[PDB]
Amino acid sequence: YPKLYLDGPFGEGHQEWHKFEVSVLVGGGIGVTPFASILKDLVFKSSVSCQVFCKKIYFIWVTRTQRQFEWLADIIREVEENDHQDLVSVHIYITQLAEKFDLRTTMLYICERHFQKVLNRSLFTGLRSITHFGRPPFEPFFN
Amino acid sequence: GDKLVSLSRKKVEISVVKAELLPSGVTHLRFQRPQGFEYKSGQWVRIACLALGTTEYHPFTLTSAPHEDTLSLHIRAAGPWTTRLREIYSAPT
Amino acid sequence: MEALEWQGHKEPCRPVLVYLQPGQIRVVDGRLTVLRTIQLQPVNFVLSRTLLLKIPKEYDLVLLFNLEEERQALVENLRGALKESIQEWELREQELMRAAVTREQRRHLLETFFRHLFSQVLSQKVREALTCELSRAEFAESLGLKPQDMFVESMFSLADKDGNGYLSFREFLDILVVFMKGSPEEKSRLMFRMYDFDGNGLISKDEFIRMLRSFIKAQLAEVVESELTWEDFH
Amino acid sequence: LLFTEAH
Ligand SMILES: Cc1cc2nc3c(=O)[nH]c(=O)nc-3n(C[C@H](O)[C@H](O)[C@H](O)COP(=O)(O)OP(=O)(O)OC[C@H]3O[C@@H](n4cnc5c(N)ncnc54)[C@H](O)[C@@H]3O)c2cc1C
Ligand SMILES: NC(=O)C1=CN([C@@H]2O[C@H](COP(=O)(O)OP(=O)(O)OC[C@H]3O[C@@H](n4cnc5c(N)ncnc54)[C@H](OP(=O)(O)O)[C@@H]3O)[C@@H](O)[C@H]2O)C=CC1
Ligand SMILES: [Ca+2]
Ligand SMILES: [Ca+2]
Repeated sequence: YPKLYLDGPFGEGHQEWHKFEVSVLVGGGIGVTPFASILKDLVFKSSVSCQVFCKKIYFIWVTRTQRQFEWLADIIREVEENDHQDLVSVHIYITQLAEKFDLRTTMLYICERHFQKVLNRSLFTGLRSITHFGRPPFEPFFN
Repeated sequence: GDKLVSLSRKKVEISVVKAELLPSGVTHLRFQRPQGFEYKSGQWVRIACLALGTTEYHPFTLTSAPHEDTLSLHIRAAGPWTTRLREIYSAPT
Repeated sequence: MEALEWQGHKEPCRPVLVYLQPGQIRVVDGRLTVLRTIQLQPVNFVLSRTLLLKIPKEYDLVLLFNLEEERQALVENLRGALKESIQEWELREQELMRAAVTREQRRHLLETFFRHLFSQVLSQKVREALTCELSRAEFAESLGLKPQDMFVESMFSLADKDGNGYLSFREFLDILVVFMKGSPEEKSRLMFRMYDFDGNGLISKDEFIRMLRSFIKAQLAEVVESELTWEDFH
Repeated sequence: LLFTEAH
């Protein structure tokens, strides 16, 4: 493999969710890539530390289709497998119209609602998280 | 613009756990750490004490390690504000 | 040998190398990174320094060459290679270019194919798209999964009724209507058929643990411990 | 309980 030139972190990574006991992390479109690292760091922090002020994390992923972000499904799978304190609750919202579904979206739909799970995990992805189809109800969820 | 930036930040309000009148005119203040207060070594904060009726903010280096539960400051008696702070924190209650 | 691969007017051509296995043909980048592998089972050619090999099921493979002699040598070798296990035309460069269906046109055809399939599960272009068979690689890519994945292999082998290595519209429609409108007993039967690799009517403990790991050694065995036929699995 | 139900 060729060698890379790396310019260090420019993020200036506010971690304000640690300031709150309960936090809701909302990701949309391409603005969901950092949440993989965020969730992995959160689950590691809650695994190594006991009295973490952040008692519960809600990760609301909102996307049209999971194309180019299928790796995020595996990352969420490993995060929920390593979530030994039920810190992270993941909710995926596929907002694609039913007529414009691709093969992956239809497979997700049928495995979520037209096919029984095995260990409460969908046969397609393997996530204990529930995947929804439509606009996420932010107001009723917050209520 | 600098005044507006300063106003943008929200100043937390905390209580002092312990006050020590260390010799050579030094005041050691241990006070409650804010819930979301995360800092690195060598960083400094600003403090104000309304007991002097001044609302004046002065910078002081955090002498406490980030792994601790409370924040500590070692304030030297340099002038009016520091001397008044030492005098007010000399007595309990 | 070296050649140039054309992927449409918009997409630039790239230098590739062609290898001829006894039954398979490999188009592999000069870095030795495999790009395409095609299998011949008992194809047409178009000549122009342009050689258009028309794949009946997948997108056509067209090659450009520095000289006509190199193309002639390649076609002479390929005729013997394919005859070991055949029609040729003489067309112009523009005619050969327009007679090929590239990757982008295949993607559009698959898009309308999936559109009609999902519309049915819940006209010239429609008929042309519906008369196409999806390869395993295309099926995996449309699923968003790797070609060598347990779910894609299980579903592709289970859905391939004739087992020709390609998935047609009819099989996909039947399996999708089974998934959507099938009875719970029928859904359990479909899951049982997809779970067993050998398909001998029973699930082995090792095979059941393999299916569990597919869903994702001692831990899996302990989980399985707490054969199993159709009724037992249900 | 959480009211997670898309529109
Ligand atoms: C980044 C930083 C960190 C510091 N950390 C500490 C600490 O951990 N412990 C400690 O004892 N002292 C510290 N100081 C010293 C700081 O100046 C004190 O707040 C100061 O001694 C208070 O002076 P006074 O108003 O009581 O007396 P003054 O009579 O005002 O003191 C006169 C001197 O104090 C300085 N000074 C006064 N007010 C301010 C202000 N608002 N900002 C900057 N400088 C001022 C002036 O430069 C002057 O030289 C720090 C200063 C800086 C800039
Ligand atoms: N932090 C940031 O500043 C970020 C900015 N962006 C910007 O957003 C732009 C578009 O992002 P893109 O990559 O296309 O993401 P997408 O639009 O592909 O996905 C975003 C998701 O949010 C939903 N959504 C989008 N717009 C609205 C809206 N107005 N109201 C309600 N729901 C909405 C979409 O559902 P549906 O389409 O079904 O309505 C979609 O599922 C980009 O130009 C990018 O610059 C993106 C990510 C992070
Ligand atoms: Ca077939
Ligand atoms: Ca079997």
